[PDB]
Amino acid sequence: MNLDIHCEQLSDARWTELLPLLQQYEVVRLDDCGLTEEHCKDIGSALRANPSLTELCLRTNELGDAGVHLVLQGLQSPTCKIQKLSLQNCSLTEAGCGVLPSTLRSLPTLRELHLSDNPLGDAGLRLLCEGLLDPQCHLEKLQLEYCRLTAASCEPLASVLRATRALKELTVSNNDIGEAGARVLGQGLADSACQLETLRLENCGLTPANCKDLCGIVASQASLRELDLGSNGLGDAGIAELCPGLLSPASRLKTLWLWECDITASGCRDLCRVLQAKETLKELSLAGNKLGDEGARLLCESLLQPGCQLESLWVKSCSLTAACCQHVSLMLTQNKHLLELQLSSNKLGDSGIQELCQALSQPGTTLRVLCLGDCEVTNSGCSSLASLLLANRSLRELDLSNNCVGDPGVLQLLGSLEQPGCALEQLVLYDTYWTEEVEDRLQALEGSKPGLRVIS
Amino acid sequence: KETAAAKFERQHMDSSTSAASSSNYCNQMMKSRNLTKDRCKPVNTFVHESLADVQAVCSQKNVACKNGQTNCYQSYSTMSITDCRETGSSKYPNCAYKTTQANKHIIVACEGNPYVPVHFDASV
Repeated sequence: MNLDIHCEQLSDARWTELLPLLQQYEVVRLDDCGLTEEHCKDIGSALRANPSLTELCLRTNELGDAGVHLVLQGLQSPTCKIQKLSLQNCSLTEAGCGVLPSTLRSLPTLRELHLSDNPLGDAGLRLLCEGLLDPQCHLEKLQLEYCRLTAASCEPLASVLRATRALKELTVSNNDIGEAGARVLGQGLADSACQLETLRLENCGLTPANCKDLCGIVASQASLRELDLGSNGLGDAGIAELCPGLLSPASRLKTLWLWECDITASGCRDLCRVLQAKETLKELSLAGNKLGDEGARLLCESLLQPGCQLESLWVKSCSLTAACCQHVSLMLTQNKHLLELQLSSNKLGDSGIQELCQALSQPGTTLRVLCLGDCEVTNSGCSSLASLLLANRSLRELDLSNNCVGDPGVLQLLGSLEQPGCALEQLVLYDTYWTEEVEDRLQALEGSKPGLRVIS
Repeated sequence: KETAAAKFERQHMDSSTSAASSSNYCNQMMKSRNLTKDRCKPVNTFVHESLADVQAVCSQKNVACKNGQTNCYQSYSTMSITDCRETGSSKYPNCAYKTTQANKHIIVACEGNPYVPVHFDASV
């Protein structure tokens, strides 16, 4: 039914046993096997005679320029009614991209295509776009991350866009296209008939200047649910320039990713008017940004305006310290909509943890997830977490990996977990050291209540 | 099963590459070592020396670990390592890592006799 060798260096016998099944399997995911051009030969042949296959994934395999050419030719048969094809990290250069046009012509069934981590260069994207145009090609989700695509690749894509109305997902992250290219692209997107749902542009080199152009798309694309803009120095100005469109009554952006974008206190102020305004914004990352305790104070105020219905908030590594916990905690007790909280890699220390524990231990709390990963918590801090675990009913997950916790810390956690009324489900402690004695009590508590996982 | 010595062999050893090939190394390893199975492991380091050249750190310099326990022996030789570190765009199930290669001293914990290593502590 579904082939799925993954991370297994396939024996020549298993490949041969497999072969005739390739003509029968609906789904095949030969990810990271000993695959090469040799295997590709058989894959190709077997590809042309399989009438039911709907997804082929030849991921992380040195298929190469030759081996991909043949695999492709397998899909080039009328019989082939594939809908999803991935060739992530398949060592495909702008050379093997020669067959993409002939190929996208024949597959008006293909709907999803992943070419990421392949050195297509602009030369590869170019040939890729000659197929994307044909009125016999109707792709919906295109992913071209880590492709060595400079800005040259933007006009031909802008071109593919002004002609399409199919595409629902575009991800070009990790390609140095810069301010100019993204404008050529932002422009094209504007004059396009499609309704996107997901748009991703990480470490692409945008500048505040590009936000101005985005402002339109966002404000108008009603089908846009996720907007992932991380790792782009937009800074406070870009953010500011970005809100007018987010307030747009036709924007229902559910997920906004803005990590490592150069935002400080100033920019949150601009963002908070949104949380207060938008009952549609649900998830939101701000990790990396140096918001500081004041950036913190700020966000809290809008998580109290009951009209704010944000569920998942991430502030991993946002220059916070103990001084924000007094606010963080107050919010936590009164807020009836927030469920997840990433506070990891923030120097909260033992003292910060405690206010949280007290706040959270109050009646009616709702936070289901609290990741205090890497926040400088010690054995003495698990003692607050301990009392917390007893009194709080809402928490389903508590991440605490990467802290200064040891035996006495865990033991105090276990005291509470081993009890009867504990509601927790996962206690995440990756990278934490403890000895046999404890590990036994662990494999032991992990015996009494088996529906509680303690991960490491 | 999985003895804590095995968890270590699985979670932090790569005697084959002497250094990380690309910037796309971690994303695979974390996967082929089940570190991104239930959730994404926040950070993990791989050592590129032979196993015996690593099991020998247990009878070397004795140092106190980050949590104050005393059984952490730090090695003298700057060993070839690799720091895998989740990226901002790592929303599990979708896990992502930034690969950084580097040569550093590696402190690890040892337990029992055979005094084998059972947890990677830090580099310096």
